[PDB]
Amino acid sequence: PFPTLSPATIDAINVIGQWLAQDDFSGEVPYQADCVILAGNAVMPTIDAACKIARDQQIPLLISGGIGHSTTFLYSAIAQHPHYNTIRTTGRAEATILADIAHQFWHIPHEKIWIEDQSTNCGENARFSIALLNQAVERVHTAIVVQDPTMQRRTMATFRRMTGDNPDAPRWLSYPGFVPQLGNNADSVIFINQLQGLWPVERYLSLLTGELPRLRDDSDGYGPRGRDFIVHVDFPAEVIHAWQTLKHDAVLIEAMESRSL
Repeated sequence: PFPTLSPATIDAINVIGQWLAQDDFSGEVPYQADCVILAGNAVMPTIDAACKIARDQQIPLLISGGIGHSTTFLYSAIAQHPHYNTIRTTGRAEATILADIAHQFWHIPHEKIWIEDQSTNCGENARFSIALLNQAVERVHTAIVVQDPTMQRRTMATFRRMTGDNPDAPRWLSYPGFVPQLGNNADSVIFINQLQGLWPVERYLSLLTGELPRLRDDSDGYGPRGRDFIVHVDFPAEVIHAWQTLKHDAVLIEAMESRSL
């Protein structure tokens, strides 16, 4: 089992988790939109959040994802799901599989599901979703973007690199579905969110820690001073402290490097 961690380290992980999940830019604008965009991922609570909104608001659901890094995770996440195991996986694009959940299980009509099944990474999820939105029949002014909580911040900064946005009137709203939180229990670390289908802690920590150098606006990052894939990200001082706390935690490094991430 994944080892127990110091309270300081738990706190730090939770600070960075919160920041990656919670979009500051759009603050707390109500989630009333013209379309919901589900970026390809494997986190079933997130995927269900997208379907639930499109269902409840009776708006179009645009599902974006072809084949890339998260595809085989999605395949596994379907196969272990107590209801969605009936959906065929191997060899299909992400968005095709996710449309089966939307239609077969959430009863969203075909005419309300738009499938973008060719993107191979975050930049293409966003670029290709924008391309499809720009072809719109009924013009889209506001869209809710639903992504794995660890990659939410990157994804919103990718969309915003492409179109810009207005802080007084955000066109891109952010709803990963939940704010991931860890805690110690019985000689191990567990999620405190009472949700099925979450990453193994080791995988969540690999993702969470993989995002930070991408977000960091230096020559090695995805920002304007690096690859120029995303807008400049300003790191809060609390997040920097949290990231240093992780980098200095020997128990944590040992756990993360001796295991499957």
